[PDB]
Amino acid sequence: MRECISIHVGQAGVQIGNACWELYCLEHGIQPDGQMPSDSFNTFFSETGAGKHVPRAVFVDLEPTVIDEVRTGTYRQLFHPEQLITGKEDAANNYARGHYTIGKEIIDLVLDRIRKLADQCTGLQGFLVFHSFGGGTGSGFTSLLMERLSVDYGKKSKLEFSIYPAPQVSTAVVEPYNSILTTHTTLEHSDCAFMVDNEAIYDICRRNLDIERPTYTNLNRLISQIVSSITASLRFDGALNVDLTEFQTNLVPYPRIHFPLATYAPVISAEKAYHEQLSVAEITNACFEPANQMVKCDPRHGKYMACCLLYRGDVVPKDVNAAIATIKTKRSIQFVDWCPTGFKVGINYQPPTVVPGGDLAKVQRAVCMLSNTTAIAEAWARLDHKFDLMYAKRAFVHWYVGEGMEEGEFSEAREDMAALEKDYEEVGVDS
Amino acid sequence: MRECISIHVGQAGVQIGNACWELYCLEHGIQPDGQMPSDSFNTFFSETGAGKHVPRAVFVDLEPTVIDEVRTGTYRQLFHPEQLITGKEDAANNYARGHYTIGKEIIDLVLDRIRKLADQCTGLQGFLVFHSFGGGTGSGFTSLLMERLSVDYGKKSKLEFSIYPAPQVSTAVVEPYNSILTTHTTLEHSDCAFMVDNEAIYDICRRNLDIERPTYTNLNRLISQIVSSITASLRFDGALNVDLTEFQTNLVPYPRIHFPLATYAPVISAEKAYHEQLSVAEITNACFEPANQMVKCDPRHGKYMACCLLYRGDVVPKDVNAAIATIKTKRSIQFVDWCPTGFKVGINYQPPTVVPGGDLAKVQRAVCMLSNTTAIAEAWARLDHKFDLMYAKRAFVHWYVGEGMEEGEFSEAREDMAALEKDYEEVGVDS
Amino acid sequence: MREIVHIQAGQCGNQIGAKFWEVISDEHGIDPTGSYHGDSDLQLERINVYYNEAAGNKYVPRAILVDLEPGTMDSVRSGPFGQIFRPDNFVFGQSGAGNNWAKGHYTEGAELVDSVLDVVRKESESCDCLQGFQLTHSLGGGTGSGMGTLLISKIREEYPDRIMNTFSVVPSPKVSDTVVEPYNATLSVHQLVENTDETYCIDNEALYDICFRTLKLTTPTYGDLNHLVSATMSGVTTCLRFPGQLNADLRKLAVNMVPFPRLHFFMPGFAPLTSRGSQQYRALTVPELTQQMFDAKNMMAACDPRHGRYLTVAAVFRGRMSMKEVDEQMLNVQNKNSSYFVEWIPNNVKTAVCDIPPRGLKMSATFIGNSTAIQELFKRISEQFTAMFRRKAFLHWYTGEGMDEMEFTEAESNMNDLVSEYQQYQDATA
Amino acid sequence: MREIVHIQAGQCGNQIGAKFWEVISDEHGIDPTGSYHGDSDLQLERINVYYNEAAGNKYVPRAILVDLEPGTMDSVRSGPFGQIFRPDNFVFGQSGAGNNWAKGHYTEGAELVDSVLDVVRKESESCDCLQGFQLTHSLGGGTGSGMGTLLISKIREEYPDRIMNTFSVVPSPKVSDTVVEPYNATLSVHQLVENTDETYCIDNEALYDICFRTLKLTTPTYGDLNHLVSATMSGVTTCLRFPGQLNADLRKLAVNMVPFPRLHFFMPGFAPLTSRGSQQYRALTVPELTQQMFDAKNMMAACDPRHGRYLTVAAVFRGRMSMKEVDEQMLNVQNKNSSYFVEWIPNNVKTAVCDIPPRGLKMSATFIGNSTAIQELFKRISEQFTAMFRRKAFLHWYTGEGMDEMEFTEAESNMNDLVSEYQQYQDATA
Amino acid sequence: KVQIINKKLDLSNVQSKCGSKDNIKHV
Amino acid sequence: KVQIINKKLDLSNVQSKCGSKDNIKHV
Ligand SMILES: CC(=O)O[C@H]1C(=O)[C@@]2(C)[C@H]([C@H](OC(=O)c3ccccc3)[C@]3(O)C[C@H](OC(=O)[C@H](O)[C@@H](NC(=O)c4ccccc4)c4ccccc4)C(C)=C1C3(C)C)[C@]1(OC(C)=O)CO[C@@H]1C[C@@H]2O
Ligand SMILES: CC(=O)O[C@H]1C(=O)[C@@]2(C)[C@H]([C@H](OC(=O)c3ccccc3)[C@]3(O)C[C@H](OC(=O)[C@H](O)[C@@H](NC(=O)c4ccccc4)c4ccccc4)C(C)=C1C3(C)C)[C@]1(OC(C)=O)CO[C@@H]1C[C@@H]2O
Ligand SMILES: Nc1nc2c(ncn2[C@@H]2O[C@H](COP(=O)(O)OP(=O)(O)OP(=O)(O)O)[C@@H](O)[C@H]2O)c(=O)[nH]1
Ligand SMILES: Nc1nc2c(ncn2[C@@H]2O[C@H](COP(=O)(O)OP(=O)(O)OP(=O)(O)O)[C@@H](O)[C@H]2O)c(=O)[nH]1
Ligand SMILES: Nc1nc2c(ncn2[C@@H]2O[C@H](COP(=O)(O)OP(=O)(O)O)[C@@H](O)[C@H]2O)c(=O)[nH]1
Ligand SMILES: Nc1nc2c(ncn2[C@@H]2O[C@H](COP(=O)(O)OP(=O)(O)O)[C@@H](O)[C@H]2O)c(=O)[nH]1
Ligand SMILES: [Mg+2]
Ligand SMILES: [Mg+2]
Repeated sequence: MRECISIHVGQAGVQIGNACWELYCLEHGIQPDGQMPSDSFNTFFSETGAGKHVPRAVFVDLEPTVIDEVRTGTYRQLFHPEQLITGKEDAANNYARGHYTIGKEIIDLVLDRIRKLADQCTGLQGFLVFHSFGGGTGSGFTSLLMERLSVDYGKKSKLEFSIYPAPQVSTAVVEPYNSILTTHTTLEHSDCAFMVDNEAIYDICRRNLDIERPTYTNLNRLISQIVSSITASLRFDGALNVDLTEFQTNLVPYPRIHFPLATYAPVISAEKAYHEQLSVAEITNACFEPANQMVKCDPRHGKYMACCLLYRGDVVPKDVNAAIATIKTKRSIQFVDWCPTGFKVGINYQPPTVVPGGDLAKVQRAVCMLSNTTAIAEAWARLDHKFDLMYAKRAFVHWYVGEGMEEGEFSEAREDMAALEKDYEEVGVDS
Repeated sequence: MRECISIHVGQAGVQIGNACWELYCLEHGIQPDGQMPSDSFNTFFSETGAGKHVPRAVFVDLEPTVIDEVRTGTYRQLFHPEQLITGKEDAANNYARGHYTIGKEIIDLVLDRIRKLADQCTGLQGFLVFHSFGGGTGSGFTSLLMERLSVDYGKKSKLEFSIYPAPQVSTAVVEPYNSILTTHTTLEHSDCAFMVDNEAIYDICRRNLDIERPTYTNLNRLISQIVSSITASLRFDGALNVDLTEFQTNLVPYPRIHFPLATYAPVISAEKAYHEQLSVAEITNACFEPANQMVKCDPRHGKYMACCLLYRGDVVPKDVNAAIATIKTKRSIQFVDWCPTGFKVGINYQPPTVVPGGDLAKVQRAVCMLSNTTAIAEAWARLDHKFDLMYAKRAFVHWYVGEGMEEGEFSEAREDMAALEKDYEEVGVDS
Repeated sequence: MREIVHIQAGQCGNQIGAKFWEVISDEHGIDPTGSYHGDSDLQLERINVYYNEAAGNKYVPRAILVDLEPGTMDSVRSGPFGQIFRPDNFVFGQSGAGNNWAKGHYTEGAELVDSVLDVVRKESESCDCLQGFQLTHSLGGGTGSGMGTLLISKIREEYPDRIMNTFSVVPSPKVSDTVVEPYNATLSVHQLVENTDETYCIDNEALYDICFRTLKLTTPTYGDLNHLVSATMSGVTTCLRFPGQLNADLRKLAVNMVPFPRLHFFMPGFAPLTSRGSQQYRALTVPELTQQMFDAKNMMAACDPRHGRYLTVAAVFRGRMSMKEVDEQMLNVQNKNSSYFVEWIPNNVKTAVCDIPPRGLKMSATFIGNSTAIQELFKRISEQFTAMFRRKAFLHWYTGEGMDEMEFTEAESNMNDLVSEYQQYQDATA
Repeated sequence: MREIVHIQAGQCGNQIGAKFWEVISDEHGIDPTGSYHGDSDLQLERINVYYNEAAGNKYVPRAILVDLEPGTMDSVRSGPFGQIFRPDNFVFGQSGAGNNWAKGHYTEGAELVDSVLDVVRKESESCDCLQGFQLTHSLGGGTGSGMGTLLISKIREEYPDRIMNTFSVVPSPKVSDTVVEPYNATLSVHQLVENTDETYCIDNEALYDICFRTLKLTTPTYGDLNHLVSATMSGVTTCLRFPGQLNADLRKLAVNMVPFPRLHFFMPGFAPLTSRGSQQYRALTVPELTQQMFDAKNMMAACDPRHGRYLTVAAVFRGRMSMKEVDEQMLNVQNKNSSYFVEWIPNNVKTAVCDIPPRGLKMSATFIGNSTAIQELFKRISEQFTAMFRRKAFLHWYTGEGMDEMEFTEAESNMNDLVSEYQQYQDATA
Repeated sequence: KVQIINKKLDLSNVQSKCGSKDNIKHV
Repeated sequence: KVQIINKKLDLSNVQSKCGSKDNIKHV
């Protein structure tokens, strides 16, 4: 049937992929050794040998430590040994290294592995890519890989779950350079990009889950929950099914505006589950509050272009219609005038599954919400500002130039980013 | 059906709320954990989970001490954790701190919780607010909350349970400032405001219950019994139901005169209960003695403008009519000439419930009385007098001014109070 | 939560602080090693107001040791409850003030204040929501007075919105422990009147009288006096640690007890105080506590309140009682003694009740009065100061540290103005 | 996979190397005989970064010992941990530089550098994927400075794309161990500033201050100083040997910390540092580590960062933690000290986290700062240089080896240019 | 040498805000 | 003797690239 291929690159991508594959194995009842103790999961797992299910995944990094952690973990006997590809020297937070110097050494091997995995599929629908903007390997190799993919396939859809840089929290100094360069070179080679912020997830964990020590495991578990809710309609059946193509058809009004924001509900802890009834109306309301968005940007500062809702479990379509109508009448949210109908809904029968030892309580229904809004324009502006601050004095430029990146490229990227900002300002004005 | 929301502010409000919710849970047969051991109580409790009932209550204070007392008491698992909102520093008997400097920090969160609770109700009709004039957090934050509620809603009723300062007993030096300021601010935002007086309840407990050590538990139990008698018409069906709107339609003749007085009968001890065969007529007579009033003021000094009677239990309408007629013919009390029909009467089937460990005996009939009288004017005068005694020399004024409150505000408040006094003497004159 | 940073300076400050911390540790059930061996959850519920929890179930008091000579805090360190304190909070010089205000305020204090402020900042930033600062010292000493005024000024500059409270040992009216105490007292009040939120005055002579008359103690030592002072301190700061029916914190007391910014000198008192043999003949009732508190002999300051009129009163009751009785006693006191209260303030009395019974008896009560009679103390000092300033006695000792007679004139003029204010606030004018 | 070659030169280098190798062997569970006796697999999964494996489980550290005199390495060889090193790695001459930069750079270095280059080439051929080179030496010495500069230049000519880290010991500001210390120091930096990727500056005076003030050590010896330096060394490279939530290798630090090719001088620091008794008085939490980072008294160089502005900062944590806490601490530090950071570099802070803590600790912390205040150090050195160069003092010693005054002039001019650049980069200009 | 700020506070005239007298002349 | 490496950075004029204004004249 329809098959999806997952690619995880860099430290963030690899760890998010680990969490995602643990979640899939738990949801489908597959043991960590590839055996089923007791079948629509052909979308993600292929059958090899006698009852062994191998995930359709590719794990790429230029540094072997995190992949080595994978190879010795609980899921050692789950992944194909050749699907875990490693380099020797990482990009070292240098976009040019992961794009021009180090990326080109293993890009061909990665493409060969992807082709071998894809030729098996008969109904391939698209690619899932997990990476981060700030990292060198992430941004550089992801940009190179998507350029190669768009050249090779073109028609198949390509999706990203990227980590947007936080407004205040940062873990690198060269972050704006890499972010701007990779956004400029990936703007024309993508179909939909869902972005999350570590700071926003920290706020979510502190405010709702009541966790004071949210390590990266919890963040990756939340992200994996969102990805699972996105792919559920493929992996199961419901009253209203949505595949990957409908996402880009409904959320992307123009080819240069494909940066929606992903939220989730209900994110509550075990003890507060007793005091709350998780009804469709209230979780739909919670999906639209600014305090629940997992990117540090206020929706009230802009207008929604398109919205997509995905419901799981015990859900009645009439309640969904009523809740969406109630949201529409409310004037706390704003919609562009040129988009009279701004909702795409999907309903699935399979309820979410709670990973044992986790932090989320057990619920019978859940909502995943994606919004394409101009409120992200502000974030773009901020990044550009930082770029300028560090480019008026040529700070750190020699590091990139010594790796084969001509200086004018930086200007090009900045110029393009400015144009993109103008784009948003043009579509945020009603007629 | 019809829903009500209870708001408790400050130390006094929170303690009264705890007593009231214990009484409600006992009345409706709800265990302290929220379960039921065996339904018109959707007005106050909302259903959730598997047969768990969550009160529609919000607890607000600027100091965590009393809310933490609640959070570890017997009813810890009854209240929704997000409904107990705490600050970090209290107003410290400062109106300005609770209204301008400190209150504005959590007013937004309180309003967010309020609207989240309100959207859950389909037929919400009003809010109940419990607070104290004398305190800083109580008066200031209550005024701010009433301002915000009136702006946001406007049409829903807003009833008030407030602790009027006692004429002799005092527990603070800055009571007149806070009382005058909060009365000036809230004079045009409260639909109706009943009052209780700690000195009067002390007197009641001494004279009637034969108690010489009345801790605040006894006073809060009395107040809870009164509010239960007020809301029983909503919570139970009776021969003559009274809503929340009927109170204000029947007891407030002008928008600026909405300060009734609350009494209760019968208040007897267990030992004297056996020697008195309590009947409707004698209870109605008992509700009209000055010694049984719960505000330390003599109704014989003024004239009634409107009276409201709420009967519970074994009550016969003909006896009610006969007793009220006898009261009307008795010339020891007076009524304003322009109000020939000055009575509203409601009857309810469910008798009052005796809390074990309490100090009131078991009766099959009870009466709650609310009277809007001009005798309260004297009280205002006294307060104003005290304010002047303290304002001629500008004592403590710097404390309020340093928090941003302009000095001229004080003048306005005092002037407003003067007008209010005039108002009363204008309507206490027959024609 | 609401947390208090405690400062002690000089010999008196260090000794009173040691006794106070021993009292607090016993109240919260902490052994001298610093490990909690208590028996109630309320002891640990609000332990953060005074203690910081370290690794391994240990509690470190949030205290700072300040002195210009090492002898006093060396005695503190070597004695019991010496290992409880963090060693880094011990700040000492090597010279000492020598009962000289100028030496401790301008020369040695200038060297020590930087380190003390660094330690104070480190303590404060480790807190969550600082409530205020508390200091213990005297006015007749050099180190205490000078360094206390310097630190108070610097902290008020650093944190102008927090709360400053001081427990100051004012000079006694009859017997003086130093010849140059009027100079130091004047030069210290000249800064206290501007940089301190509120100050409680305690006199060693009054404490001697209390122990010899009420407690029937033959040989009072400084241990008993510091015991009484610590009891008063704990009674004052009890609403931050234990729940009560009606509670009041430091800001509430400051608001309810300071009508004007220049009138923040209170007289404390404690009840019940009784001997071992008399405890069998008296009954602990709220009226008895109230009668003891409003007693001229029981005051912890050597001023007679009957000479002047109260401005405000604070009564912090502790234990389990009935507030009907509390309010009836307050009313009885106000009506009987109506000649001792200013007319331009109704409701002179503020009340607070803490549920947890005092470590000790069933019930107890702390009294804090803001009476105009305290002006007498200032007035008396003025006389002595000028009686010693006309002849310029001991003046070179001070002017050799850079000070000048202009500072002396300014201090005496300011404090005489304060005396005028306190005295003439006894006019009803209505 | 990433493996690091270690080089030590001179007495300072040899002592620091001995201590560093003892610490490393303890961390990985290697006994002095070279046979693995650990208790965890993580100690062997990444052992090849520092240790080659010999026949029979024996492990040989990938280290090279260089000196112009045999005394120090004879002490190393005869002492403990002397049998781990392969005897072929001990290179020595018979003369010694005698604190003469010219002697160690032009005459004896010309004799020993070929053998040292043979040894490094042989070591690097056994390397699989070389990460870079690490060198330990001192600037104020003859053979240290001379051979360090010579070797660095030769290797930079050999492998220009690899990584060079140096742990230098810059001269102290108050007490000097050698009269000709300025000359050599200048003649060293004029090479380093052109051939070294990054360099950490160490002052013995700062180490003495840390040992006496923080560790409460009465008699600090060179053993303790080398202990601290080795702790910092191991903290820097921990992400290459153990997995963590966020990794960072040498190239990542070089990219994140060096904005311009001529500014690669950092000031390291370590945390926590506590005495044998005070560790019971304080908690082991991330805020404590972060506060020990940005302490003017905790820096390992005698330059106050408060006098200048930070350019970039790296914080490498060890042990299980919460990332949110780390980022909140970094945000708080950046916000509070916003006057100490350049305006043209938003997000001055780089963060790394490693799961495995040091043996016997819950958590640790390593700080690296690229501050403009370091220019003061350079300035001071330059002054002394010219103060002795106008009179041509001690010049005949150097000019008797082949150098000329033009080399001294070039070095002085380059030093002045570097100081000018450091000063100029403190301008907002926007 | 310091006099207090004693203010001559007074409420000379205040007019009622209730409109009770508006229709007193009604037939 | 050295100067800061500073350049005159500016984004003079940038136009939007999406063609949302093309069909606004449609009847
Ligand atoms: C045998 C017995 O029951 O005697 C009692 C006692 O009730 C008496 C004698 C106690 C006792 O106090 C004195 O003997 C005393 C002597 C000089 C000065 C001050 C006190 C007692 O020490 C006081 C002590 O109080 C406490 O429980 C608290 O711990 C007390 N703390 C300490 O005394 C203390 C001493 C060393 C180290 C740590 C704590 C306290 C008091 C007020 C506020 C906080 C704590 C108790 C049980 C008594 C004795 C032992 C005789 C008194 O204590 C107080 C200050 O309330 C003296 O005034 C009361 C009168 C009481 O009758
Ligand atoms: C009960 C306890 O806590 O024991 C500690 C200890 O008391 C203290 C004071 C230790 C101790 O360190 C010192 O006394 C010291 C002296 C001079 C210079 C530097 C340190 C300790 O020696 C250090 C030693 O630390 C280690 O073992 C680390 O792994 C350390 N390794 C070594 O120091 C070492 C010693 C001998 C042989 C090989 C290595 C390390 C630190 C960073 C990076 C790698 C390794 C331990 C736990 C202690 C003692 C024994 C007293 C401290 O050491 C460190 C850096 O962890 C000093 O600062 C810490 C704080 C500790 O509390
Ligand atoms: N949410 C989340 N973010 C992560 C995780 N791991 C890394 N990141 C993000 O990644 C950023 C750092 O860049 P990396 O992705 O680690 O860089 P890289 O992929 O290792 O590529 P190189 O820089 O060449 O090593 C940080 O700012 C983090 O926000 C993770 O496990 N979860
Ligand atoms: N009847 C009754 N009155 C109470 C109760 N608790 C407090 N009060 C009254 O509250 C007054 C004191 O003010 P508070 O209510 O404590 O003020 P607050 O709401 O806590 O706000 P703050 O002044 O900032 O502390 C006293 O005069 C009491 O009469 C109670 O449980 N029952
Ligand atoms: N109540 C009390 N008073 C003290 C104590 N120690 C000293 N004093 C008083 O403090 C004054 C001496 O001040 P001192 O502390 O010695 O000055 P300093 O050493 O320079 O700070 C004397 O008048 C004493 O009465 C004490 O333990 N308790
Ligand atoms: N920290 C530390 N510094 C040292 C050690 N040995 C020497 N030094 C420093 O190095 C300088 C002397 O350099 P030295 O090695 O004798 O010069 P060389 O003979 O040319 O190598 C002095 O300033 C010392 O402070 C050591 O073991 N530890
Ligand atoms: Mg990486
Ligand atoms: Mg309060």
